[PDB]
Amino acid sequence: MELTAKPRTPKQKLDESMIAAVAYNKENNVSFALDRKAFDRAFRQQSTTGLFDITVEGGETFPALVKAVQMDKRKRAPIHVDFYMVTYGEPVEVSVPVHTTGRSQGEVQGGLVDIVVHNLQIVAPGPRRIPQELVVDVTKMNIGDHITAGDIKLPEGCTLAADPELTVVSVLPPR
Amino acid sequence: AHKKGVGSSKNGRDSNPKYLGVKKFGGEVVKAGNILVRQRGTKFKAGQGVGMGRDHTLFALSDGKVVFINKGKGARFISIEAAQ
Amino acid sequence: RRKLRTRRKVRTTTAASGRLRLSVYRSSKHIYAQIIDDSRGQTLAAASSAALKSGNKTDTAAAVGKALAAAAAEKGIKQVVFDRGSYKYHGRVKALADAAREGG
Amino acid sequence: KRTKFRKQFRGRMTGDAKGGDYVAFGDYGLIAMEPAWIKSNQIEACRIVMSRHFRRGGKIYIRIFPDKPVTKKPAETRMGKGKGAVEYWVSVVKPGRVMFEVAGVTEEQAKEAFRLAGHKLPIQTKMVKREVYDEA
Amino acid sequence: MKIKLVRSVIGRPGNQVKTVQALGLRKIGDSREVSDTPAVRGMVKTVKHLLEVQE
RNA sequence: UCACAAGGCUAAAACCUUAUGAAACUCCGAAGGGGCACGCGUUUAGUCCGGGAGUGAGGCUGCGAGAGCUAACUUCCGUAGCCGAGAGGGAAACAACCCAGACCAUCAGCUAAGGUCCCUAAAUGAUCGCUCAGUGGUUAAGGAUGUGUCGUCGCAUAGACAGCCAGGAGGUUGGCUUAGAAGCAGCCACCCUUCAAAGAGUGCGUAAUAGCUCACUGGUCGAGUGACGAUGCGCCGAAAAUGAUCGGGGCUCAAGUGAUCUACCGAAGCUAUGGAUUCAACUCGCGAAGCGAGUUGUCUG
RNA sequence: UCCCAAAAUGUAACGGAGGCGCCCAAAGGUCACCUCAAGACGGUUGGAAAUCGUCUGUAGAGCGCAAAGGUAGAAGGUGG
RNA sequence: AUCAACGGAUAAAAGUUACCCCGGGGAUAACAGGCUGAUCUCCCCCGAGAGUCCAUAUCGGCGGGGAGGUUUGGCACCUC
RNA sequence: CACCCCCGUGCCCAUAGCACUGUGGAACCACCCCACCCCAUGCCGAACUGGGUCGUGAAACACAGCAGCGCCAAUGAUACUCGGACCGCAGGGUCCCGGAAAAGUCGGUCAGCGCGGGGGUU
Ligand SMILES: [Mg+2]
Ligand SMILES: [Mg+2]
Ligand SMILES: [Mg+2]
Ligand SMILES: [Mg+2]
Ligand SMILES: [Mg+2]
Ligand SMILES: [Mg+2]
Ligand SMILES: [Mg+2]
Repeated sequence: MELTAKPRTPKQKLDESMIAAVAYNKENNVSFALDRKAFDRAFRQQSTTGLFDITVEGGETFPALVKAVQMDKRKRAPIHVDFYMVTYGEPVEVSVPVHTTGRSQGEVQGGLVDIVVHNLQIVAPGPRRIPQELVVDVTKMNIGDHITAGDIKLPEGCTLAADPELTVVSVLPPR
Repeated sequence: AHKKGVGSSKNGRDSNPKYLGVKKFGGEVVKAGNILVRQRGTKFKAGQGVGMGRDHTLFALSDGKVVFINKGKGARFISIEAAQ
Repeated sequence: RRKLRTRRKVRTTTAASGRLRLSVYRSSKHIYAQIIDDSRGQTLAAASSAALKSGNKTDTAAAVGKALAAAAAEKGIKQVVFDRGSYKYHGRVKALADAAREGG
Repeated sequence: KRTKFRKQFRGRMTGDAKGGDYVAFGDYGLIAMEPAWIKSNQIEACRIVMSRHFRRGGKIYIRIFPDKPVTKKPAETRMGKGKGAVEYWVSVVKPGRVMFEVAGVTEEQAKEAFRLAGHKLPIQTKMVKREVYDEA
Repeated sequence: MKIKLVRSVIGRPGNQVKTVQALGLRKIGDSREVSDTPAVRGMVKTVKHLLEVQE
């Protein structure tokens, strides 16, 4: 990930393949002018759960995570990105994609697998030691079967930011 | 005389002349008596040297200069800080 | 409740009066009977009972009122207004006033 | 469809979509590209169309709702008062807003189910998917 | 600060007509040397689109 | 407060996660606007007293709303500008739009909006592109291997897409469902064997069968080729009554159209010269104000 | 009174809604004192709210009537 | 003092005219035209389902986009 | 402002507030104690009010810790918008030029400045 300038006059990048962005922690709050194509190609791979080394004009390599993206309505194309400057030992609460594995002895019976929360907020994992996904077994489930927070495996020293009895994956009936 | 209502339901001509608002603003040389605000309740409560009339109207007690005090919003005061 | 002090205090219309405020902390058997000037956040006179009372505690009632009336008169404090806490203006507190009213 | 109770009558004005994500609830969605007034019966057409196509499941999310009264021409008039509440109920839909989103059905099982629904709508639309993380 | 009236005052809002009057410009082509004060620079910004500004 | 979307939960109200709508909702909240003081400035009006009025049918456009069909050359407000009372240029024609406010004279000059093939003033101008429909110079949903430019997903000289030779599955006329339902009216699945390969299989055929093909498999060939989307200009959709047309002729061998650049035309605007008027300050003729003359400035629908 | 009304005032319509033509010798003056609606748990009539009790409790109450503003340091509620 | 038609014409007051008369109004209706096109008339889109089987031979629920200006209207612009 | 601390009162109404854990007692403050009368509870000394110690700092208060909740809250980009100039039959939309939110995020806080009196530095 590479970028150029940073002023408040954005006519030089407007028409061009660029997205105006920012990175902050509690020291340096540097403004950007990164490539739209590159950010799109890469952000789709890494999302919020992943981070990437961003080298500015010349050479100042920095590890950063994606905080929030404010895309244009009408045309779904992104317009502004917010990066969070990663420390070394401790990160923030990260929303993790809740995916599914295997068929359900309820899905084939009459119903279907419904992931209520598509992303899950998790307390103090450790940066560069963040789960890129979240595999959840569904096979044990029938009709009326819910899976809460206190039913999900957390990869080494991770804690749940969400409520203990918050419904994550529920298998629903037909019609 | 028929069984139908003496007053026909669904109207709208109804409304009233109506006035109100602030009369003297922050940094104005007032004489004594000069009304500073017309209000319903106590949008602005009376401050130093400012009297409050029956209809919550705020008038000057002594000649001077109008100063507005906006205490965080909800508690507002108009006072007089004389030039003498 | 606590509404009583703020009720009595707010009804003592501060700088519109010009006059000085006379606090009283008749909650204990140790007063403060302070003379406070409205404008400047300053106390002018004041007469307590904590350091020497001569044995009296609710009897010192007039003594501390008489002491203050004398303590004020030195500075020339003539015009004043009293302010009770939740104090009903009857015994220990009514004395402090009746002793100041007569003591100058 | 229609709302339970309210005020009776309204007004009218327009500008770009306020509260309409892309993901949430479902996997694929349908997005308005033009500003309109989506009739109650207009949605009830789309529901029914998509409903039939999926047969069993009902994994269709109707994000829009007709929270708006519209009035009408008793026969001719003008000499007389304000007009009849009971013409239709509408949902003001500005570009970007998600009207419908589908769950569990395949990519094509949705491309087509939405294509049919589009034909019952007074405005241009487009089908959508994932990567929309503002709040979850 | 050289200023000249290049566009007509007809069909232009009241305030703009009143400003062009204050700036002492009565005809099109009318030119004058101007003060670098905030109010005189402020008048020239109000009716910018009617004037040709040198410096 | 009222309305409301998916779920949790409990005996539904509440409550929790996700999610919204609001003229008469508001924890927030601009740009603007209004009052006052000052004039750092630049201007030129205002106020008060008294004489005389006329006018109290407004109209369009933009913007902000209600009514109305988010109709009207509609109605009723707000706000700006024009017509009313406004000539001149442009918009074919054309109160209102665009430009610009006409004191008079000239067979002088520069420009605005608009223009520069001929009618008709002035480049049949320069450069890089687009469209081939007379689009330009009649609207939409919807539709389409129309050309131009950028992106996303794949498959490939270890030889793909298309095309011809050739194979077409055994189980099995899958179970259900039926008067029958056999790859092909509808409910559940999409498991297996042989291999170079064949999916309880796509569309047609019969009443159910068969037929005749595809998804997949080699040879022969040889080099790119198939699908979602973005966008520029174009196509279809596209039927009304006296005779046709963009004002016309005519125009692609641009006189259409996107971008940049200059040169000219173009008004009663600006300018040149001459003259007149209005108000003013400045000179003066007179016994004084004032009226005459006389500069300079300014004015004159 | 509210909305229309374009965050000063003002502003139309056979535009959207609703109320008034009173009442109170205390519902006024003043001086004192008091603090609400609702929920949860627990309790004899009762058992949905209720008379009581304890926790939570800027007001979710009240203000003679419509609404808006306002208001608990009271304009609410008691008495001399 | 429902002088409430609420700036309140007298203390005191209803109808009818196709027997009608005058002064005016295109400031204002009926006819026609004009603008609009809700309604009216036609056409197109999608394809549920009917057609023993097969959406499209015919037919086309729910819903959507236009055209016309022959209906009823809206509006009140020249013509009283 | 010698340094601490406590009681009164204030400017300041959440960056000052709550919960949860703790330190405090014989200086101050609270409960506590009894109360027949001043005076008082539409019933009751709960409250006001009167007479005082011990006992205990329990509860309340005071101080101190902590970011779980509240509360404050950027920068960037945006919505919107004065003025300028345009598109579309219309709903609606755009470009230039300044002004510029709300929400959210980084992050910030378990306050800060007074006057008076009291008690300690064995
Ligand atoms: Mg359209
Ligand atoms: Mg007619
Ligand atoms: Mg906030
Ligand atoms: Mg500007
Ligand atoms: Mg503008
Ligand atoms: Mg236009
Ligand atoms: Mg801007």
